[PDB]
Amino acid sequence: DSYSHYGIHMEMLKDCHRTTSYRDAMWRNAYLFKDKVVLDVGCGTGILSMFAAKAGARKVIGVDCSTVAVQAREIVKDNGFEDVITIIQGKVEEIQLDEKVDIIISEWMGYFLLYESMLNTVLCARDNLGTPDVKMFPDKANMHVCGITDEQYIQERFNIWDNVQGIDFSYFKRLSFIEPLVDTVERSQIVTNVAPLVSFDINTVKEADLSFTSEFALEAQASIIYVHALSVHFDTPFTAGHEVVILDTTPYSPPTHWRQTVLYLFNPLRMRAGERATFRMKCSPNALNGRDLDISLHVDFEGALQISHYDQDFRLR
Amino acid sequence: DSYSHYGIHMEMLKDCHRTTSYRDAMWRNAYLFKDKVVLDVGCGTGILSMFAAKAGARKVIGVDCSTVAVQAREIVKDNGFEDVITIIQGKVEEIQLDEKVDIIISEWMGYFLLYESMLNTVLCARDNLGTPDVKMFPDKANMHVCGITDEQYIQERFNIWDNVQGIDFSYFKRLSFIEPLVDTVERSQIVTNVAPLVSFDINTVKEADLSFTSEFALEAQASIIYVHALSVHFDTPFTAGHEVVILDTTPYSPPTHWRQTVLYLFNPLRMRAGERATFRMKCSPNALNGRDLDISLHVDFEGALQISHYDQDFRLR
Amino acid sequence: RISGNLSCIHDRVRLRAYESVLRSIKGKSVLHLGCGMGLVSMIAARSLASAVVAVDRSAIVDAAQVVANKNGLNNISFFRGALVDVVQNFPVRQFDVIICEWMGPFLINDPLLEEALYARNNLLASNGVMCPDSSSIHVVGVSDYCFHMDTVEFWGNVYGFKMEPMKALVQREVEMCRVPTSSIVTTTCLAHTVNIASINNLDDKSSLNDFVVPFSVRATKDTTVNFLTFYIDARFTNPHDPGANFVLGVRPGGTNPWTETSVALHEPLPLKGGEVLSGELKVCLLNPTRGITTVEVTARTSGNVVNIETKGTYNYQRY
Amino acid sequence: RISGNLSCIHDRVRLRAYESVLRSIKGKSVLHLGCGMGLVSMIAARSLASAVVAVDRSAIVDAAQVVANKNGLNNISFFRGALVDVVQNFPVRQFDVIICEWMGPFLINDPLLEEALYARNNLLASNGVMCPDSSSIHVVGVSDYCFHMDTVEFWGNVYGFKMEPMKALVQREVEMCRVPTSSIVTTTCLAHTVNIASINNLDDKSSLNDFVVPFSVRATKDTTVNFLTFYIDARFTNPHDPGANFVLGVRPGGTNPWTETSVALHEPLPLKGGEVLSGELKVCLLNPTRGITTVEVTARTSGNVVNIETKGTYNYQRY
Ligand SMILES: Nc1ncnc2c1ncn2[C@@H]1O[C@H](CSCC[C@H](N)C(=O)O)[C@@H](O)[C@H]1O
Ligand SMILES: Nc1ncnc2c1ncn2[C@@H]1O[C@H](CSCC[C@H](N)C(=O)O)[C@@H](O)[C@H]1O
Repeated sequence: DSYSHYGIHMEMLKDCHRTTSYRDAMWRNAYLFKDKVVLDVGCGTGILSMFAAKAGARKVIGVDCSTVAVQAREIVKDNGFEDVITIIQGKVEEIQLDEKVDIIISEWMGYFLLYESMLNTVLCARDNLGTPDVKMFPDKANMHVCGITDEQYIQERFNIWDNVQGIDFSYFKRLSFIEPLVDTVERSQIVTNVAPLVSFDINTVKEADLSFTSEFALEAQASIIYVHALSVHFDTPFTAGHEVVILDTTPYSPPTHWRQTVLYLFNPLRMRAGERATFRMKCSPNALNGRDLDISLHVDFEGALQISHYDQDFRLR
Repeated sequence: DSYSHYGIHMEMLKDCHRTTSYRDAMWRNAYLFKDKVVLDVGCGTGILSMFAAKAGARKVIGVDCSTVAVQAREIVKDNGFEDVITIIQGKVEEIQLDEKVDIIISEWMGYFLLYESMLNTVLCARDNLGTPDVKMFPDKANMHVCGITDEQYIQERFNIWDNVQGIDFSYFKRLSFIEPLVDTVERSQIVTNVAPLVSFDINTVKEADLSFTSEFALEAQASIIYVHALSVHFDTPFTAGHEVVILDTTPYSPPTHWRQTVLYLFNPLRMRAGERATFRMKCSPNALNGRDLDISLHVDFEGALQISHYDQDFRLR
Repeated sequence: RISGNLSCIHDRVRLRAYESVLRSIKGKSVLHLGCGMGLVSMIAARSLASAVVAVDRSAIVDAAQVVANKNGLNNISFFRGALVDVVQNFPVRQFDVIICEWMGPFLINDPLLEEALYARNNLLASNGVMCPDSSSIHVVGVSDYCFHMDTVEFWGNVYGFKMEPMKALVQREVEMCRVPTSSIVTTTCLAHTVNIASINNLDDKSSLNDFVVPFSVRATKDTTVNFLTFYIDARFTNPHDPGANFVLGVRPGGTNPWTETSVALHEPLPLKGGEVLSGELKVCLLNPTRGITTVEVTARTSGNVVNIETKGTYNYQRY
Repeated sequence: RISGNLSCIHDRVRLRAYESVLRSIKGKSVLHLGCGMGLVSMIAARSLASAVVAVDRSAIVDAAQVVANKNGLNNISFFRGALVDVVQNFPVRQFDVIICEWMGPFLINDPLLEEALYARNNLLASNGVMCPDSSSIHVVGVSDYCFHMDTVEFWGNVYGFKMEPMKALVQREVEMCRVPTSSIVTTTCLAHTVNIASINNLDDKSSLNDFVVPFSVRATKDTTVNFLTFYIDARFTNPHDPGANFVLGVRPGGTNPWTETSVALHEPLPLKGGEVLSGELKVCLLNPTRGITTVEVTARTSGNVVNIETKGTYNYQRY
């Protein structure tokens, strides 16, 4: 309900790549919207509903359980879409519509793609509100991972707790490893190939599939190569249309407001160019808190400089 | 009359510095506009009239002699300024208003500040249409000049005519020196201090003052420095208000659509850091052809490598 | 959660201030309300304080307790939750020193104040002191045309669509954000002061500390003020220990103990150098527990450029 | 005005072509309409042609005459103004070779054609030739979503204001501008051809050369065509001297003898690779002297992605 404040909506709208990705996904495939019913799951200020209307949609339904719906309804009216866009204030799970919707647009992605994400809501809408062939915008979500060197934050965010005014706060250091960091990873930090973490087809994925296992390998590239953390990013291709548009949060692109998610390894990997390290990651919703993420990470690395096979856990809360 | 076509208006509107200079000049001095009558001489698309309206003007009057005024009248209505902005289609010289206007805004500047400029139209509006204390936007105009090296164009625009397919086109080379070049001068070319060419107070200047004489000196700065040409630019300060804004076409700022005017010297000046070359420029509208500019230039340079006292004529047509 | 406490360990100003207070703390009991990570709480315990009861609502105190246990500190106990819900479990219930930063962005609207007053009336010994004990609010004029353009006019057009309704949401909100020095264009004016011994209780009515005070600043240069910014300072004056006094001072444009709050003036105020910007600040606390506050501001020029007066009501919330 | 002739001296394609024609010109008379700077004219005069009469409206001919006089070429004479206004003073009025690029961006909309036809009917010898004698127009589908965004959607909001009325002015204007190779996404269709010997006169009516021709291209890849682009070529075939023939060919995305023109389709046409984009091109000359032209296009997909047909009228002017 913090979306009733203007700061978050401004941040998202000033995220040019994000908003233009949705816009161009619809406008480069406007033929897909002619005479169609569009559901904007979490319409916020209404921006995506208006992109859909401007793309040629017959009817757009922006739903948002925040008070921003009020402002959205007014914005929709101020630009002449009053008779095309309808703004409902309420939860998408607790609302019912006249027709089944042909297209579902939504910026459901959270940090790490799934933390505090509305994906469960979008899937609920897809199943209960969407036609059997309802088209998803985006309809694909791919998470990728790569190793990074981060001497700066290892010294300023972890080792800083070793001594604080002559007191040992090592316990704070150990607790820092549990919580991933949402921040921007610079290209210069990537010391590893980007490997596929996991892929979801939003047309077919089920909530149970979001609790995923992934086995990926990371190869050191370009003389001691330190993998201090794993940078996790995602992209959401809009493959529903003839022209493919891809929203990308990769560090190789300018930062979005999702930036990147950094899982700091309890034991950094000391690799050399060409050596490979295997990883097994399990992500699942937190048992007690539904919207928190438990991440289990198995690191198996054997190289000329280190041999480490350990299990580490993270909790995004 | 080519302003009935969209290209020129897009060029000017996509000129961010020009448009935001007028925008800010008004919105940082909105107190000057409250309950005031504004005249937008040459409103074009109406952009400046709407800036004035948002600044709080009681009444704005945009005049334009081209067909664009039709679109302007529709634009002002599309944004709700119908009851504040009135769009007149016609020459400002040939129209008369009920009240005397308190403020006159206009982008009258051309290449070289005065080539095909509406300055005479603005002075006519200042005298006949505005109150005795009418405020000008911009109310000042300042031209500056500096010497530049341009070996590239000296070889591709002048010396290339020496022999063309076995034919001596040297006459074309001699004629090329008559025609100023409207192009972007990069900082790399400036080998001279920016000197004041001439200044105009739009509150008091008369048409006779626009046929101006200027005596300016140019000093080389930082091998042998060639002054192949003189780069002339201008700036129009908005000093009518408490907050001063300055529209600037200097080559030390990103290019505007005015770029810079390059007067190529028939005899380049061979200088080195410190040496001083004096110039006397007389700019006046061509006796017969009114809207073409005749530029007489007397170059007097005495240095260790050259001694030249010559007169050159340029025709901006 | 751990990263959120880094700002505390790098807060050199607070550390030297509360260190000056914790000199004479040996043998005295300490109640630390809003202890956070408990750094000052543990420093007090390390200063051989008889007993240290540290309270906060965030889970960090649990980690703080662990750290305390792992450092040999045996005279300190942490409690998670609101004071009212933990006093019943308190080992001791009369304290000689009560450390609590009860001052909000407008002096009276920090939810911790409700707890400080409880500690003042029930948990403070007869000769006990409270730290800090006073807080003043300072007003300055700010000129940031580009910020207004990027937060207000930005909604004029968003990818081709007008979002005028959002402008209201921007101008009705008190902005807590560091303001650059280049945007400070007036002198500073101390408008009001509150002292914990005089602050009225809020259990019956939340308005018993609301105040209306004038202010006046002088433009440091020809400018146009379109924001008013409010800085909070804190003072601790101990008559029994005069040397242990401190001041968490205010320096607009620089590092301050609290992030200043700003309000956007609905009509900019153009000023000449030296011209007086006069005004009035009205602060009303509506909900002590959530810090819900209304801030009514009147501000005017002196007429050198133009006579303008502008009013505005702004809303601040802690929780 | 002098700089405008640099393109000519660097145009090696035209240069070697017309040189091939001016080999056998010794002893023959030449009329160069639209001579510009007169480079080809002087190359013909230097080839010991009996007489060379070069005409053009721009003052550059005066400069050209100076050059000709300073290079010893006395068998050449330049005339400024419209052909009809200068034939009165021509030394000879029957020519063996008439060089004139009479072809416009749509084959029939160049004002110089009105002079070419006059020369064909009055100033051409019995066995004289006209160079070039044929011209064809080629159609290609173009995909440039960003150009549409920058030129049409740009007016969606300009500094906070909506300038919708301008969008129309953009989409009804034939744009003359080179199209990048990356935006060429279909084959090339030679849609129409005109020969100077077959072109009808324009003195009475201006519509005697308007043409309506079909076109069909195949998408080179999955794409969405939102622009149609038109390229012009020229050909000279001399039956008496077959070896001197030439072709001012065309290559979309690369250098060409004329800058292509483009029209913005009002509805994009999504195509799969290899899909056929079919359509119809209608060109109408309204004002020969000013080259005012209307260009109507119908363009449709084959349905592999979606059946869409779009139509549009566009305006072109020379002067
Ligand atoms: N379960 C739920 N049902 C309906 N709306 C929800 C929801 N959970 C979150 N939301 C709303 O969905 C929005 C997602 S963020 C809004 C993004 C917006 N489309 C833009 O691009 O600017 C939030 O404003 C929130 O209020
Ligand atoms: N003598 C004259 N009287 C009235 N209008 C004139 C004029 N000379 C030129 N104009 C008009 O003035 C305009 C100047 S350019 C328009 C700039 C406009 N303010 C903008 O920022 O978009 C042209 O559109 C032209 O049509």
